[PDB]
Amino acid sequence: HKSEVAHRFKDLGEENFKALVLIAFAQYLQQCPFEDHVKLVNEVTEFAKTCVADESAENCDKSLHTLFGDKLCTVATLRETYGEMADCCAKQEPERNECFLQHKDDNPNLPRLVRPEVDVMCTAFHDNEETFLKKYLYEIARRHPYFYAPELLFFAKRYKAAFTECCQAADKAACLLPKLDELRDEGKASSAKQRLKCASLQKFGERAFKAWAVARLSQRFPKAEFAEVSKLVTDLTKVHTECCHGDLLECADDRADLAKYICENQDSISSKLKECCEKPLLEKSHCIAEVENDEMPADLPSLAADFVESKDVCKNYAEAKDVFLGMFLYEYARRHPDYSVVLLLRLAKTYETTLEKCCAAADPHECYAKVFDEFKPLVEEPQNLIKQNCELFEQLGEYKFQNALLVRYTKKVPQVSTPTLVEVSRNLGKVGSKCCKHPEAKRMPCAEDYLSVVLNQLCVLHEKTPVSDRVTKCCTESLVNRRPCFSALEVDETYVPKEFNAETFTFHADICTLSEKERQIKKQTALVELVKHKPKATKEQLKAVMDDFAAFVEKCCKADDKETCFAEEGKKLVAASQAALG
Ligand SMILES: CCCCCCCCCCCCCC(=O)O
Ligand SMILES: CCCCCCCCCCCCCC(=O)O
Ligand SMILES: CCCCCCCCCCCCCC(=O)O
Repeated sequence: HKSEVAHRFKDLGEENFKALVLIAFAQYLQQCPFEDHVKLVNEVTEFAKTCVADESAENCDKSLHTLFGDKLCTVATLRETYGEMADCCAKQEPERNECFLQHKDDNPNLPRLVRPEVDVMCTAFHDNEETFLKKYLYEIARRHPYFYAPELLFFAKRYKAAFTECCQAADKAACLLPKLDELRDEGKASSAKQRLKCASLQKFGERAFKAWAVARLSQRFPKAEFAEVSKLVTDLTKVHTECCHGDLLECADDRADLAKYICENQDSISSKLKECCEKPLLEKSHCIAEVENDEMPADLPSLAADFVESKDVCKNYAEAKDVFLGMFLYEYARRHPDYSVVLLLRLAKTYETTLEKCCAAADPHECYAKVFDEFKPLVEEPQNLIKQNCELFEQLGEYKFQNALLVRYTKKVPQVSTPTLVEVSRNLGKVGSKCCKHPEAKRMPCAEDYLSVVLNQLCVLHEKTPVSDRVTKCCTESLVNRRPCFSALEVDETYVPKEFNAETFTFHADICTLSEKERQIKKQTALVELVKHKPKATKEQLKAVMDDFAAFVEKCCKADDKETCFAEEGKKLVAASQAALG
């Protein structure tokens, strides 16, 4: 239309438009205070209303990109505050937009957002919901300048719903703090998952990216024909490519274009899209990305005929290797929503390797007649890890499961930092409690999804402060080999026990006072150090010290003198332990 502002304003609606403009400037003027942004928003919003009344009104025909940069260049202190960013303004439009993109600061130096008291939060929420939510919306977005704006908005609406429900409850903190934790974790995960898409594309290329998409969409839309899955994969890959480049309007337009093609082609795609396809422009593409897997056709044969038994396997393969392999991924994927995408990819690569070797062999048909047998152990490996970890988790609770893991991994990579070991072991543990809750059918997809985040966070930390080549090996390997790489780590026999540190195994009565969280953390911190000082300590020995420590803590927490107790019982416990371990 003549006016991009007016058209966006109309299908977004005033409220969404204003939130979106606020997020958009916050991510670029990360050092301007909230009031300045509220001022920008009001000005852009007034102007937008001008174009809605009259598409022909002044400057209404300019692109949003132009209007956005004009506004940015309008900021008084732009130069004093942002230096080089101000130079973008000297450029003509196409170049200016690309220049602004380059000068977002990724890790802006602001203090951490501290969670205030439930009482002070609810009071603020009550006293002025808008400023309360928009200011925190501003704070978050200036700290996460690459977080997709509409996804940040979808989160903010969930925070809104949390306060609404909890600030008028009964035990506010009881209701609210668990929701805030969930929101925070979820949001951290979505951010890491977004950066992971772009980096994986960069490091591993379009072909790998598309392979991944074939598998996933095939599971999602098993009724769609390969041709339609492959059209979707091509467009999906284009979308991510544009989005990783980082221009928000272009990302949003590409995302919206894909959703409406999908919505216009439901019958060729999935029977599940009705609800998503009736949602407004803003939530449509997001609804589709999360839609339940559709039911598979039911009368599906067996891959043997097309992929093993058929003469023409090598002919069909040679004629279009990636298409053939992609048809193979397709057919296996739609039959197996129960697998993780990465396993499907292992199978595809195994099938590929076999064909490479077999179509150049004396007798191809005999050569690959048994390729399906090679899939068995690949499949069975994650399935057995699930059963073993989930059984253990059913014996031990979550927390004693986290302890099991902590003893497990400290022995494998005892060089890793204690905090990193505690953190990662606690995270792996949640993955357990969560995914083990599902029936067998949804466990691997579950594990894959959350393992990608935990394992990515681990490699991110380790890449910034390397410590074990092995850890670094698993982190840099293909995303398909990553979890198996970590799984294949064993006990570090190279390791020289950490020398005894008295203070490390000293406790005070404040432990009786910490929250449940920080008490676990301090116990688990000590548990790691225990395994670090005595690495060859046995499972039976370890429990004996753990039961003593537990008793120790209970005793000195109940005593008419806690502190004195922690000190004297404390020396007893330690000496007794230093002896129990040979
Ligand atoms: C002029 C200020 C720029 C404001 C940018 C807000 C527009 C964002 C629209 C996002 C629409 C979502 C599309 C989608 O993800 O499917
Ligand atoms: C982690 C999900 C956050 C939403 C993604 C933000 C940017 C979207 C670009 C690609 C959108 C297509 C998503 C997909 O269906 O794979
Ligand atoms: C050599 C001194 C050993 C005593 C200090 C080690 C304490 C280990 C902490 C055990 C924590 C397990 C969790 C729990 O007790 O519930």
